[PDB]
Amino acid sequence: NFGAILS
Amino acid sequence: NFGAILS
Amino acid sequence: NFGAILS
Amino acid sequence: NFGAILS
Amino acid sequence: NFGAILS
Amino acid sequence: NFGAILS
Amino acid sequence: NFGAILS
Amino acid sequence: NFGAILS
Repeated sequence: NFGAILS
Repeated sequence: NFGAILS
Repeated sequence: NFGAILS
Repeated sequence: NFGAILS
Repeated sequence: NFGAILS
Repeated sequence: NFGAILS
Repeated sequence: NFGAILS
Repeated sequence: NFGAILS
């Protein structure tokens, strides 16, 4: 389970 | 704005 | 299960 | 605005 | 379940 | 408005 | 506004 | 459960 958010 | 979810 | 949103 | 879902 | 909402 | 639901 | 829900 | 909200 891996989550990544770029902004 | 870029979002990515891996599972 | 992979989800990606670009904006 | 571009969205893509892979499963 | 995958759900996405963009305004 | 853009709305999408996958299940 | 960007909203996303995964489950 | 994965949930994300961006304004």
